[PDB]
Amino acid sequence: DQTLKMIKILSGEMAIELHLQFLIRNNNTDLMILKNTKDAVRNSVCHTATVIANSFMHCGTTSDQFLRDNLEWLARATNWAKFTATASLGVIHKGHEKEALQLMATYLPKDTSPGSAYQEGGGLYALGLIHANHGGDIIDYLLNQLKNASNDIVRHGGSLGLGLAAMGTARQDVYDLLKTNLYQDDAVTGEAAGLALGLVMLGSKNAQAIEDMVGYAQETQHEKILRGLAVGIALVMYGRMEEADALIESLCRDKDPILRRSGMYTVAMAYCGSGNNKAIRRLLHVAVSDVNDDVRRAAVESLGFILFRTPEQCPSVVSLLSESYNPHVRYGAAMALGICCAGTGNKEAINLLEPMTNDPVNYVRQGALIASALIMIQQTEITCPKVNQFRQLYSKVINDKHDDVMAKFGAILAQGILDAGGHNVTISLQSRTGHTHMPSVVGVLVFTQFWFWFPLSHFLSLAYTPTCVIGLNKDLKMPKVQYKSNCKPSTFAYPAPLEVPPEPNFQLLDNPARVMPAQLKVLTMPETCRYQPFKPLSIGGIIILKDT
Amino acid sequence: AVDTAEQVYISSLALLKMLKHGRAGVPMEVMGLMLGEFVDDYTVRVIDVFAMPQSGTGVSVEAVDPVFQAKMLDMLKQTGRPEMVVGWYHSHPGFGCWLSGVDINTQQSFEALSERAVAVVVDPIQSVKGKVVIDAFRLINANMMVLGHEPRQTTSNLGHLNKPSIQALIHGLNRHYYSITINYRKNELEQKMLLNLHKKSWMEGLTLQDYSEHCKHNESVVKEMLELAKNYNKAVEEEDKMTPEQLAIKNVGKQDPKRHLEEHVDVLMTSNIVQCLAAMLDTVVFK
Amino acid sequence: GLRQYYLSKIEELQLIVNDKSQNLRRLQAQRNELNAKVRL
Amino acid sequence: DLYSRYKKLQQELEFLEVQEEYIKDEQKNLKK
Amino acid sequence: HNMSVKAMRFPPKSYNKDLESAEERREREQQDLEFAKEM
Ligand SMILES: [Zn+2]
Repeated sequence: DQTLKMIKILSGEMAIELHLQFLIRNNNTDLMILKNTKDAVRNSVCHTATVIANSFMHCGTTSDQFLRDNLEWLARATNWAKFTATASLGVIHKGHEKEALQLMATYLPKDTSPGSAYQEGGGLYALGLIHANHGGDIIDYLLNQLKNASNDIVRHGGSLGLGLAAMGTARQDVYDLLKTNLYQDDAVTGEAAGLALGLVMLGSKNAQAIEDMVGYAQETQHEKILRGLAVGIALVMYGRMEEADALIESLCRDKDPILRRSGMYTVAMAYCGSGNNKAIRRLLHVAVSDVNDDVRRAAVESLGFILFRTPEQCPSVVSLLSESYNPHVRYGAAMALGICCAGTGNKEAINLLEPMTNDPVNYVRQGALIASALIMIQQTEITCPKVNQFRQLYSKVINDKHDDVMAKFGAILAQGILDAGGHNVTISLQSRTGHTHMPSVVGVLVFTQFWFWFPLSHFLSLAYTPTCVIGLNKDLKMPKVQYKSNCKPSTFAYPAPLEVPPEPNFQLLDNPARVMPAQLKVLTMPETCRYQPFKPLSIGGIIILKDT
Repeated sequence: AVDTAEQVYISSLALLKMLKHGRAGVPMEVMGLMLGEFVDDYTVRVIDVFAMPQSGTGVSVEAVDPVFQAKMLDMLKQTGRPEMVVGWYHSHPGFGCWLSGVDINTQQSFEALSERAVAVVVDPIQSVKGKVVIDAFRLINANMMVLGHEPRQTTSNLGHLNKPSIQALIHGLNRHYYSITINYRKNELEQKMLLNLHKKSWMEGLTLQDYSEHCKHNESVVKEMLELAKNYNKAVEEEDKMTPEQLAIKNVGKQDPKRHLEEHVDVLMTSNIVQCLAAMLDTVVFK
Repeated sequence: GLRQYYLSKIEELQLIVNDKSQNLRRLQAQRNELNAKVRL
Repeated sequence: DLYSRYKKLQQELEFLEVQEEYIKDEQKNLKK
Repeated sequence: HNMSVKAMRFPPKSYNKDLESAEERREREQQDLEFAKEM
């Protein structure tokens, strides 16, 4: 009703559990792939790589069999891979209130009490992963446990998951234990405090809190505390276009390379998608003048974030920088492509990324594979032929013995990136309205910083967005529509695994039906059905389907 | 455990101590002590280094006298400020950097004292400007090598950034010790007072530079510049001839007039114009 | 008035395109030789 | 369309202006 | 002199790849260096 209307449209659950319905009904994944990557048994990053890869390709589908296949190779690596193990569960159970506490009923920190306070500590991380942008009992339940706990072995998970659930909410309550979390004088609380300290104050420009943060990041001696805040003071200002330039000028004026880097980020967030002359002069000049490599890499990775609106311009400027003398600019160049053109199958950008795996530096070979994953998600051989040209390539590098673990790390990560959600989720830094999707923007921005923390780029679940229509007539009732398409039916290709031990263009589609955004224009309206949509079917998502 | 993201900070003075004491007695493996604040599980900040005199003749590492470092530890205690010994070093002179069997013994005598002691190798020959070459190390347990288990549990893309040298790879490299990425701490308080003081003329360009011999030296370049230009009237004429790659390999026995010419044009040019302008300012300034 | 007003903007701008693009094409190859010298 | 034919064409004059200054910076930086 | 500089920088064109050395020879150098390190 109109009384129920605030719950229907403001809690917005009938896209949460209904896209969750689309995930639990639509699942096109493989066991054989992780059987092929199972062979790489060594105590390197590989364990965390696989157990983050299946979480990448099983976002929100609640499928526990790639973990429940074993316990030994799962819990083989220790002391942070169990923290990553309890991290990876909430992405699998993303967007679902019920199967959060009850499946982690083993994994509460007070039930079994093993010698791993990480396996039991990092649960609230994953609870924040499930209930990001859903502030409820997650706030005070994930807050009063943080009033009294151990040191920063559970406080990382509760802090990150807590600020993640309270992301962009301006809450004094979490701001209190974020104050005393900030003033611990502890090194290991830096990622715990400086991240959520910005997360709860997204776009707030609370200049007293800015003065607290940059006033705090000028005297300590540890660097992780100088890094989480270096993300947070970027995060507090968002889309301002002029309202930070004195502060950007201050941070770039400072001698601290980490703080200049943080200014790079901050100017990367105050200019999202806006092709401004004011940002692009200094920003590009900071990646040419400055002497630290980190600020050069963030300086060139600001470009897709400020210029994802027109993806035709970043291949024109960054290919000029693919051949720099340093592999740092050669690396953030490739990730600048990977953040700019990731929504499209840009044949020119793939053409740029073709020799980027050839370079004699391991990490630019790596980020070549990450950007190569981001350019072609949900694209099957007809948007661009390079898809299966690279499917053999990720196997080609992952099945070598003589490569680097870092070299194959972008491939094993790029698997779960490339086949994410059973070809049902996608990245979108952009709504159809023209408005950008700022949790996806935060997800890719935080996703950049796997240099200094590995489950830091586990924050990618906010970028995974559907490509699916939903037909609907009431608040709840499914109709039964079957419309088709008109154009070439080979666009509708699937992964179709091989499993080694006369052309219909009428793709009949139900209500929870996946459809490519390129395939939104090639479909056919239902004209002979009893149900006929009152909205012109241009966007997917969810619509009213009027019973005629 | 560690995450191969240890990130040793050092100094701006200890590098100078290492190159000076490592250079003065350079063919013998000299050594000494390291002295700084031991910050958290990841990082360490070694602010000071004092060296130790040797035991006798012989290329090795001698020994350590706790009488001597007990006293020297207290000289700065009652004069400057207290610090803590954190590491130590020696000097592979013109070798590169690794751990010898003698090095790993005296390391092993130090890690039992403090588990996060630091081995440091200076190489004061193969350094020129941008290649200082230190690569601080520390032992890994061979027990886990017997276990066949991989230590050090990478949680950060910070370790595998520098590729190891092939000679240390021949040595104990990855079976007995690990590398540590390091960097330096500096400030404009130092940067200005070393930049503004290293190469400074005083009033020298406000002179006239041997005013008889200026024009005489000008003659003393132009005179052979004539015959060198005659060789430029010799070397052009074998073009419209054999290929310029043969006109590249073929010119490795005898001089060319081209590059040798444009050298002397520059030398005469900048030699003259400075003496001209510097000659003419003093006419205004002095009366 | 859009003929004699609006179309006259296009004939002007293209002349700046044709030579500033050309100066750019000279200038970036002028980088590129030096860059190959550096990495070589 | 006729109206975008000038807006999008001055747009790449703004966008085009930066790069000559950019390679002007690289021209000395690769020397140094 | 300066006009003889300005109207002669055209040449640098056409040719576009300065390869570092190779890829497969870099891999074989890693294999032979791995055998010298094993020796
Ligand atoms: Zn030695």
